[PDB]
Amino acid sequence: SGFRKMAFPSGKVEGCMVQVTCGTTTLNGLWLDDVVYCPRHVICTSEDMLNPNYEDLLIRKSNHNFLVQAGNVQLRVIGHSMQNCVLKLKVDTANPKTPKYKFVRIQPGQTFSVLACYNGSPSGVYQCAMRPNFTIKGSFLNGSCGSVGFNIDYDCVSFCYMHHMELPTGVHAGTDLEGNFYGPFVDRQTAQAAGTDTTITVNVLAWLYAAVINGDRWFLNRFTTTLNDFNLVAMKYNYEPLTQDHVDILGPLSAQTGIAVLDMCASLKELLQNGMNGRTILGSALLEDEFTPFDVVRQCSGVTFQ
Amino acid sequence: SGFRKMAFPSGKVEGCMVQVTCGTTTLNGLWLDDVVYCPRHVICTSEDMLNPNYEDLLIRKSNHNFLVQAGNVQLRVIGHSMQNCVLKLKVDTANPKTPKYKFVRIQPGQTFSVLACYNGSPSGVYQCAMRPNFTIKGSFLNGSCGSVGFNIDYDCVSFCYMHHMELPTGVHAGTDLEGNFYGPFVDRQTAQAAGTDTTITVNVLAWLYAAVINGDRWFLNRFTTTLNDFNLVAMKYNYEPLTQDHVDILGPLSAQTGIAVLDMCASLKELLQNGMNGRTILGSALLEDEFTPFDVVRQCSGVTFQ
Ligand SMILES: *[C@H](O)[C@H](C[C@@H]1CCNC1=O)NC(=O)[C@H](Cc1ccccc1)NC(=O)[C@@H](NC(=O)OCc1ccccc1)[C@@H](C)OC(C)(C)C
Ligand SMILES: *[C@H](O)[C@H](C[C@@H]1CCNC1=O)NC(=O)[C@H](Cc1ccccc1)NC(=O)[C@@H](NC(=O)OCc1ccccc1)[C@@H](C)OC(C)(C)C
Repeated sequence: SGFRKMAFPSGKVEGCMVQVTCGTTTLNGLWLDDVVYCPRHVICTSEDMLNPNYEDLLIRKSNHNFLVQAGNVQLRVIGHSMQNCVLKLKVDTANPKTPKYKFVRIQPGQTFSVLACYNGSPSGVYQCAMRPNFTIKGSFLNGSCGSVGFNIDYDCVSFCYMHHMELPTGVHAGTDLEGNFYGPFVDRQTAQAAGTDTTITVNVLAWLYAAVINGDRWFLNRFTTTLNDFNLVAMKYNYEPLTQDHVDILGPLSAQTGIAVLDMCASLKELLQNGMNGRTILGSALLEDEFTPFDVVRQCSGVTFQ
Repeated sequence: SGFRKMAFPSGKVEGCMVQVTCGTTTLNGLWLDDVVYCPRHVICTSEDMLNPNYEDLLIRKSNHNFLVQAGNVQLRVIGHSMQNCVLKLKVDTANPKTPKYKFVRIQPGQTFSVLACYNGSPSGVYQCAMRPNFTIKGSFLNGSCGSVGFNIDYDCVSFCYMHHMELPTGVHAGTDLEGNFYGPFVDRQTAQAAGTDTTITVNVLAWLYAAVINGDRWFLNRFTTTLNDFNLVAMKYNYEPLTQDHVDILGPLSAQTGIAVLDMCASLKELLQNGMNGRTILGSALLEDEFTPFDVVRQCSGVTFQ
């Protein structure tokens, strides 16, 4: 037993991280088959970033201006192209460590593991969630751009995130691996509004089922509620509206535990209206929303990969 | 910026995980050079575990009774031996994926990454701390025994923990890689007292420096205190006594931030006497103690490995 914020094993992704240098800028790239993917702002100077014309800036660059280093190994760049906000550098060597992979665009409220990297070398791994406002709350220093987020299905790595920027707040923004930003953000250094975030209600309920499964329980009340009634409480507290689809998704956890979803919402309702009284749940004094229902099923099922 | 509970990249350890089967019992082993390490209770039946005589039970076993499977690959066992609470199975093939490694016995309050595994296959990775009472608070289901904890120094993996058991509480106990339990625990299924845990004061202070570095600050007060005065407050609140050694260890963080350690203790004192008023620090409503001072320096330094 026990319940932890758990990241996927990162070995399959470590084998794909490379270093990309263009002039003065060095960041991380993702090497799959004979293509290296990286943020297109690798071609910007410190001045270019306030208002870059990426097409015009890219035209000044040739294949030999992109230095791609894999460990100490040295890739020859033989073509380059921009796709949305990512550059694709064609190299003359296919990555022998390429895992079975896919590119996916995840939905807000979903989770994924981040392999934070500097100079092409992995530094650490952590889990998080795509916020309803399409930011993530990560740990990214200077040089971390091009670090990727991902999920693993047994053998197959689904890449879903590439890091591009930090906002004047400490939250982070980036793209899918086709280069389309999550959310309204653009890759220039100008003020950018994330907008109101909300709490992922279906994830909080899944965590409450995780808590019940691990013996923590004081919160299980006595009450029940309705979907429309609970949703009134959700809006007062900036929670995402709970749908029937969310109820169906929680159907494995409701049946393993024997607790109806709307009963659990009545518990959550009282949590939101009364606080925690200085108690804790699964070792937290806050309501946790970065575990999906599938994260919980996985966690207490022992699903492995590789 | 940002600050996250971050695990080491696990690729070097993934390459060492194997499956060990003895009769009915299957668990994980750690394959380094031509030796596989695993918990010795792999030789126990469900009945043996209430009161095992490990020497007598081991005598009934021969090399061919240990089935070691590496992925699908098949290792020949050519010797076996007990060292404290671990078995060492000599195999006829050295692991080609063996990293530079060391076996270390960590101190309470230190941290390490756990690669949780089932049937020899990695499932997830998370960070934690050796509690002052020599337990860990992990996520371990049936079959997870033999999963290992570790730290990485650039190239070198320092293995420090192997999982053996859960206690009737949801906390976890295990050994170093020489088979000596952390804490007073034994490998039999009988009631076992963990004893009072305490909070790792030097780790909480490091986290408060992490918070200050990341803009979170409302807690920085006005007061100062003395080492003896603060230590009076530590005991009332089950905190480990702060030593001068702890003060010296916090010397990088005090100088980066410009805040004297005893000033930070005065802040922590007021936190302990007044609560959080429903505020949060680095996204937590509790005082976090599973980051070491070096975890913080690393985290906001961008140190990489491999
Ligand atoms: C790449 O390695 C690096 C990682 C970030 C640095 C620290 N944490 C990170 O995640 N990213 C950057 O430096 C990018 C570079 C860039 C982006 C777009 C075009 C050209 C170059 N920039 C940022 O992360 C800035 N974020 C940003 O521009 O947000 C919009 C903005 C900027 C300025 C004022 C208002 C709004 C970061 C470094 O700047 C802030 C947001 C102040 C942290
Ligand atoms: C190995 O894969 C497995 C992992 C644990 C199962 C669930 N979470 C885990 O971490 N471990 C075990 O099953 C070991 C097996 C064993 C241990 C010693 C000798 C022989 C076999 N046992 C345990 O984890 C038990 N813990 C335990 O015995 O603690 C002492 C005790 C036992 C009974 C009553 C009082 C005290 C677990 C499974 O049992 C409890 C503690 C009730 C959770």
